[PDB]
Amino acid sequence: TYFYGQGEIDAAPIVNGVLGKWRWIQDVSAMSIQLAVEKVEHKESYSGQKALVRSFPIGKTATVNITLHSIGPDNLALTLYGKVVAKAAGSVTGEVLPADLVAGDVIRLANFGVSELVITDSASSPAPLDPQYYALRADGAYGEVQLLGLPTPAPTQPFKAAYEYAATKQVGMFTAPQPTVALRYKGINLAEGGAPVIVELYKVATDPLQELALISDGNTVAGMQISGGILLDTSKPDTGDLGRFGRIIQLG
Amino acid sequence: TYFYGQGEIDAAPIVNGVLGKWRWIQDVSAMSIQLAVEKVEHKESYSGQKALVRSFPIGKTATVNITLHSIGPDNLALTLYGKVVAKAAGSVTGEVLPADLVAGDVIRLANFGVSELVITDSASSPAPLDPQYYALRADGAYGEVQLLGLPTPAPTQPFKAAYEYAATKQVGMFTAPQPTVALRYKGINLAEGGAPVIVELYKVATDPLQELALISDGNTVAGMQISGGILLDTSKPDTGDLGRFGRIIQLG
Amino acid sequence: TYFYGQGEIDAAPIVNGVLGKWRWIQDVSAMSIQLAVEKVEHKESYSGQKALVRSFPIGKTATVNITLHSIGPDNLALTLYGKVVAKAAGSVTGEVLPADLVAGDVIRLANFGVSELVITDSASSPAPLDPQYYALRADGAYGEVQLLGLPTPAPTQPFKAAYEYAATKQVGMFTAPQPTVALRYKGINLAEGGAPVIVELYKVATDPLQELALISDGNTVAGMQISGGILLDTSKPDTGDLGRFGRIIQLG
Amino acid sequence: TYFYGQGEIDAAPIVNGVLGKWRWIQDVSAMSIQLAVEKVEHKESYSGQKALVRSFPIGKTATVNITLHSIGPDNLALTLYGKVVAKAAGSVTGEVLPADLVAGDVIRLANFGVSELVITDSASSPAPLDPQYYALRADGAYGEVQLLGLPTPAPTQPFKAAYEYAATKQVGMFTAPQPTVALRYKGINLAEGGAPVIVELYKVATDPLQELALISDGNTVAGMQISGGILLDTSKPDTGDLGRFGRIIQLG
Amino acid sequence: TYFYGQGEIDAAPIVNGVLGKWRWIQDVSAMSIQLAVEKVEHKESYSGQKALVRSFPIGKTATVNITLHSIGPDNLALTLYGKVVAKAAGSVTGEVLPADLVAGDVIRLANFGVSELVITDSASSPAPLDPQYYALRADGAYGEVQLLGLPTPAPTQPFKAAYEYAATKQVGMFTAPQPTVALRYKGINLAEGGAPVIVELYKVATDPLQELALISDGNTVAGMQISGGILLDTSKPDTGDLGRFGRIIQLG
Amino acid sequence: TYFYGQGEIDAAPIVNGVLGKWRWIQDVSAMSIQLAVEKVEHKESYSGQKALVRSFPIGKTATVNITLHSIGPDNLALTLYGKVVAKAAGSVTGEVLPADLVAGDVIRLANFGVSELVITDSASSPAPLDPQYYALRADGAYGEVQLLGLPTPAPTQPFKAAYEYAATKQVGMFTAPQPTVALRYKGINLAEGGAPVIVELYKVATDPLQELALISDGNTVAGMQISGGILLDTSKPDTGDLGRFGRIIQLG
Amino acid sequence: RLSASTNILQSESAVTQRRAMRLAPRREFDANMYAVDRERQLLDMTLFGWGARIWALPIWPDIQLLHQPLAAGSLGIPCDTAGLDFRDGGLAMLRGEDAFTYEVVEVKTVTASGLDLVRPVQAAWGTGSRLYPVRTAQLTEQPTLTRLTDTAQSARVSFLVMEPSAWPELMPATTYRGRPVLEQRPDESEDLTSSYQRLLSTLDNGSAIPRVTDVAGMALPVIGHRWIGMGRAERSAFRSLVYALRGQQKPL
Amino acid sequence: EDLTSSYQRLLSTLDNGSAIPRVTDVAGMALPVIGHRWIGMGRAERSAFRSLVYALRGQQKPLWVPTHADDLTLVATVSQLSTALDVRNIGYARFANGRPGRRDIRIELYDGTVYHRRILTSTELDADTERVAIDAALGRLVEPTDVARICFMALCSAASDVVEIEHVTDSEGVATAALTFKGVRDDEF
Repeated sequence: TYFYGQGEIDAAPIVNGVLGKWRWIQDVSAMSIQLAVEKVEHKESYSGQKALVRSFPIGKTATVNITLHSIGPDNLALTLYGKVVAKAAGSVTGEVLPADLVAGDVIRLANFGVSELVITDSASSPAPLDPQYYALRADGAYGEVQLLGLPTPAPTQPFKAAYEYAATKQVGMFTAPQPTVALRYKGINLAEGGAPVIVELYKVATDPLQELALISDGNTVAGMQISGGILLDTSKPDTGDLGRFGRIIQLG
Repeated sequence: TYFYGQGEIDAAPIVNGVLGKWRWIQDVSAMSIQLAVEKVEHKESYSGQKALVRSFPIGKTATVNITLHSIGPDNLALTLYGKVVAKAAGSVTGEVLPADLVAGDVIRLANFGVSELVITDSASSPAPLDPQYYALRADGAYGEVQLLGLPTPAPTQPFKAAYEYAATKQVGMFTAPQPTVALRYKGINLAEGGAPVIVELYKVATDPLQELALISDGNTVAGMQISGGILLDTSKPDTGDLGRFGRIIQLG
Repeated sequence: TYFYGQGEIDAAPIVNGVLGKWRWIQDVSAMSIQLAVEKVEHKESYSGQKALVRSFPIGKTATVNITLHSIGPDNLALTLYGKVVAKAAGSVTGEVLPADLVAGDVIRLANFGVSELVITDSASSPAPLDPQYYALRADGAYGEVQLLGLPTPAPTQPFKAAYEYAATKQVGMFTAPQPTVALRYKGINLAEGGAPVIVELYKVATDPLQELALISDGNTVAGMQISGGILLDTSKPDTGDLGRFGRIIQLG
Repeated sequence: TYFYGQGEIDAAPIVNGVLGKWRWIQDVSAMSIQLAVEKVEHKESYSGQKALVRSFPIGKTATVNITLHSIGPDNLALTLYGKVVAKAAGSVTGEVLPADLVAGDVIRLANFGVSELVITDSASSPAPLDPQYYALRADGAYGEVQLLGLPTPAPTQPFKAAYEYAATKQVGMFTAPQPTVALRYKGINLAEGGAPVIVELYKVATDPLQELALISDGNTVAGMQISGGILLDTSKPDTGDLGRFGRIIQLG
Repeated sequence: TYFYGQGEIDAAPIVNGVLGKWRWIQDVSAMSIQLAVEKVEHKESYSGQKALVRSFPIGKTATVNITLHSIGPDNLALTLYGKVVAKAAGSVTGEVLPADLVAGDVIRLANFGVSELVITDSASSPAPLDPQYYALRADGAYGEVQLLGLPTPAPTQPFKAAYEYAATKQVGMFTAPQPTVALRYKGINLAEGGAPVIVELYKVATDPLQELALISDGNTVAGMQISGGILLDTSKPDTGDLGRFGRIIQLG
Repeated sequence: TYFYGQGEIDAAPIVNGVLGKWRWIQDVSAMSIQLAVEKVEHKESYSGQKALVRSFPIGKTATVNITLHSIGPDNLALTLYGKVVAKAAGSVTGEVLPADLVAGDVIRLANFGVSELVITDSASSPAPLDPQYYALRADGAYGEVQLLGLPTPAPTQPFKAAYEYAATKQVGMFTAPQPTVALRYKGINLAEGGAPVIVELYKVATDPLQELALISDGNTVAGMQISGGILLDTSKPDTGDLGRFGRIIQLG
Repeated sequence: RLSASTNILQSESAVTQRRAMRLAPRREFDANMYAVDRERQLLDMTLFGWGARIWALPIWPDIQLLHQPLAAGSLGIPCDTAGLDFRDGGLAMLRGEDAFTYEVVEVKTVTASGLDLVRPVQAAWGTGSRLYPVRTAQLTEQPTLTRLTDTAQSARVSFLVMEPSAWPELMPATTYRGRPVLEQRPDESEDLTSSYQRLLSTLDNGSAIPRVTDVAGMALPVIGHRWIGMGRAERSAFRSLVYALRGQQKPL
Repeated sequence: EDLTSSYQRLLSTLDNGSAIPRVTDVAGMALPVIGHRWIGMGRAERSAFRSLVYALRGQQKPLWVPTHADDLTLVATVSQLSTALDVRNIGYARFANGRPGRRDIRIELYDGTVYHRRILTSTELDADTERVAIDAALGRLVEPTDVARICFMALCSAASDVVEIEHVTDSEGVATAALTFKGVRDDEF
């Protein structure tokens, strides 16, 4: 009869009212559910004490807050209103680099994870430049190349760079409509030897992340907080005992 | 003449004014009663000070706050505006699993506490699948079934799953009207050697829970805070010294 | 010429302007008096500095806050707007208990401090039930009796309970009009070897308690805080040096 | 050129503009002076920035806060808007005590510092009561007399009490008009070897005390905080460099 | 490329637009500059995302806060809107003391730093009083003299006091117009081996001190905080690269 | 799938929409991105609850906060709405010092980094003054010259000073329009063995600095906080999944 | 609201003749109400069918509670009738918890302790049932019902009584020059105003300058008054005074 | 936004003289007034609303405006062929007995099917129950547990010709508007 819950959360996107495919939202650190109700009060005056005598609720709402520490592309799409984009690994052959280059300049490539970089001199007779004359910063992960020096007989300034770029996953920002996800919390209550507890939420409308600290200080992992309001599902039976906002299941 | 109270609390629902059956509200950590009175003031001006001379109370209301740590279904019904639902244990024979199933997918069953799970293959000759080709995550506490592998001669994709489910208790959200419960507190006063003290609240209207941390951090048991206003009961005698909000009894 | 005060507080209820009988308010932990004055400001502009030049007070009020740790019935009546009710010890002979009783049910009696409990079976031949078949919870202080078992030849379900109940003192809530009390603080100033100091307050209108935590956590005794406004007494002489709100007396 | 000030403060009441007799304000723990100026701004717009270009002060006011720890009657009069009352020591001969007196009751005398208390019985033959039948609580510091017992032949109920009372000083509440006091501070600057520093405030209007903790908790001496606004004195020369609010003198 | 600055601040009063003579503001503990800009936002609706699309600043302001620990008369004049007054040392010959003097009275002289005090008796034959019959409190720094006793043949009550008073410097309050000062901060950046950094502020309008605690508690030196707004100088070239509010100079 | 980011940041000014030259923003301590969305709600009333049923986002905005510790002139220009000014080293020959000069005065030169200072006396026969009669405070870092003494035959008062000044970089206040800079962050995720992570912000409008503590107290390096709003770029494809505010790239 | 008609015409001199028209002032009531459970539909139908026609409005401010049960068929209701709107041959209306629990009877005469009845009551209501005086009323304007939820409507109903309201007319006891004197002291809660209205018409503002001629050269002061009832007797006295005034007709 | 309903009547000619007033019901009929609000959330809904506004032509073209209250609630199941709907007594018989403004019913079953009926006459049966009649049939046997509301219908037209269509985001976005409908005697009578 005591609660100290840990466990897993599953979400299923709702598109045009048809249930989607459920997925794990990865590690989650905190979940809380808050209930708010608005009430109109009726009073009676026969006693002369001017005190409350009746109250009937009018408003009914619920909100859910979730703190997830996963920066996976699927969770990013869920929270950033984005859609995942998959780019396959490929090669570049004739990319043109900026002109008027000199030692100390930093050039950037349109793709990341560059490898086998080759820069061909612009001339009637191609002449690849010496590797010693350029360097790759951050092991070519940022697509940045630094010039270490140029030969005394300055070659043709425009350059043609060819290399290989690895596959990557991209997420847009505000590129997707307000997701509607059904949440299934499956937690274990340690206070009762690990008793099973299940919480069901039929329809939840999420709110984009409030903050995201890219550069973190201290020993605390970056946290993503998302707030959402549990909407009223109109498909479940009205007289059905299961309700229309959520549910709790306890085995006993 | 000093107070440091510990004890229990009993609540009885009021359904159309007829007293219900009292029940224990299980463990409670904090109970507070707040009184608020509004006053209208009359100010004389004959002394040149315009100081307050008279004041008569016009408003009168009492609010009670209770912190309970019990996640019992009865308390959930009392706090979540829900009504308990009891499902008896049973068996299933003809559930159909999702199609286009492959290794790595997770299947979810409509019932919890699954045991003796059998998956019969769809064909003119039934052929139950080998148990080693699937696993039960969380010992079947949620009907979550994970596919370990499939035979090289891929069998018929649709499956027919049969199993047994245990009985459970469910509580809906906002599925019941505003409860009206009379409260009886059983505080024992330790400051006077454990002197009995009684507090009764004739009519109290509760407010839904404010927060519920499903996943908790720290060494604190999950707490449930409920606020309620003490209404004015019109059945008790007006001239009776017992009042209409509540009363306190101290043997002595 | 330094103050660190401890001592006693006495109050006398004021009814229809006639002085009542003074009583001790039991232990008190904190008393503070606050003075508020409203002022209208007049300015002169000849200097070009747009600064204040005169101010005459308009408002005059005073409030007193008192923190008492006594839950005595008299103080409860003073603070809860209640009137003490004394119930003499007595006996019950033919109280009828609820029907359809079964083992495990808890029955409650209309009076506390039950002793010598006797339950007579309903039949042509009275047959008191065995004491071993019922138990008294909390030593019968809460008027709760628990059924331990019933004989195989189930006796008549309705029961007649007779017992003895002790005397008790009750306090109503908002059952009395706004009390008006004159306060006499008699404290000792330790900073001057325990010099005598007296503070007089002719007329004080109190405000019900703000909070009352029945279940306390920690090592701090339950505290009752009461706020009140010192009204203007119209019976004292206007030109009298003693004033009309309060007074301070110091021997020296 | 560094400041860490300690010293004394002198105040002289202003009654219709004629300087009063300066008096020491006894021990003081904190003195602060706050200056507030209101300004009206003019903004150009020729640069495309609409930035602030000019500003001239229109308001000018100064507030002074003093924290004193002295409960001397003079300071009470200065702070409580009261006037001191001196009562000379004397004797009483024919005070009548309340009737219907029994053991356990407490009697209160109109005067404090009672000594040589005698209670003469009402009868044709006076018979002073035995001293052992009454006691003086708080060594007669409040005239509180407690009855220890009465002779079996109950004497005449009404009593005639005679005693002597000591002289005392009393301060009323809001019994005096808003004091106007000039302040002279005598801060010695320790940071420069105890360099004398003078601060004079020509006209200051004080505000009644904000709080007074009669019963204190901890090891802190009771503190009295007073707020006042420095008015503009119209008697000093306008062109005089000494100003009209105050001034500071630093020998050197 | 890191900043941790310490150094000096110089100010030059601006009168009728002509540069004054620069002076040091003595020790300064904290300086901060804050920039505020008001912006009007334009949005475009073609995307349906109702998001910001453009913003152009409208307001432009800057404020400077300075915390100085110097109570020098020049800084007092700068901060208190006062003008320094120098009084030369001199002598007094015929000052008349208050009449009706008696032992225990404290008399105050119009000048400080009194020395060689002489009080001549009023009579046809002058007779200076014995020095033993009076004392100087605080070594005559506060101009206070205390009477220790009077001869049995009471001399003439009115007295004539002659002494010497030292020179002093006085500062008025709100006796000067809003000063306009140009600030030159010359600090050293320790993070770069003590690199030189200069900050220029052409026109600054100051705000009087907010607080000044004459009696300080603890081990913290008294601090003077001054706030000011950097106005727009209209004399510098508009297209000049140096701007019109301030500037920063770094050698490198 | 866990994030703890460290790395660098690159900014490129946008001048009429044409991409500028990227530059490193030097050391940065904190970067945060905040998303705000405004929603309009539709409430049904057929269930008697009037609970929220639907909600569609109408607002969309993103704010980015950056904390940089670099006082480089480029960052000052980017943050103070200024433009860098470069002054080449040179020499002066005919500067005229203030007249009426005496010992104890301080002279200030229009240029910094003064060296080889020579002061030629005004007369028919030039006579450079002896170096021992003047001193250079702060080793000529501000052209501050202090006069140690003057020869007994007071020479001609006006002076002609010649010296050399070093090159310097200057930044004005509010001398440049609202910068629009695209941001590229280069966070390396330590939680996954240093996994590269990319964040690009197409269009960001910055807000001037909020505070700048020139004189710092403690062991904390001076911090510069900048706030900016991510505008909607109209050049990128609308249907492109990359969005118009920003995007995040995670190799994998 | 008590309203009467009194058209008064004054001559050139400050002399008034009064012509009070209505002997019985028309009474108007303004109040707000609610209807949730079975009262909203009944209210809708009641204001639908009956609409604008005579009602039997109970006097809510004159609420009363029975002290003893009323036997069915009994003739006479013993209840307090001191300062109540009860008249011989009037109407009375008992009420219960719900709207339906009511019954209207005809009162013959008032005995100062009960209500003589002509028709026996056909149903018995115990202690707690409300008693209301009844007066004919009509809906001045149809209320605008504000829908709060599916079944909830708040209305601002205003009623006008279409029967004369007889009430004793009594003036203040004090008399001066054969006229009443208002000895009541006005409430100072809201600051009040006084003005000197004059018959200062005929300003004759032409083109050059205006000129005002005192037609009577007399000033008639105007004074505002406020009061607090705090009881039945004071309210009855105020109503009697209002009736005696008959608008502006009767002076005092 | 909380909305309001009012019963406007042609209740003029109050004839307030000097003694007391008196009001005469010129027609003795009440025409209810109902406010309406909606949210677009799309292009199709906005186009449909514009088409409806054009079709209204101000107050000219009328159309039924069902309420959304719970005025009537069943207390006993009714057979498909039965025409004796039983509802708890709300004084309907005393006030409503067939006269324009009342009458008209929408069952609005749980599943979603809605039946439009026409009241014929209401007869009082008990202090707590009635036997209000209908025009013809119900469609099936419906228990009291399988009824959501009744929401009395009433023919009405616009009360104010001017309509404000508050565009917020875009054509493919959200718009807000407010409409008011007032009862009118039409439909051939």
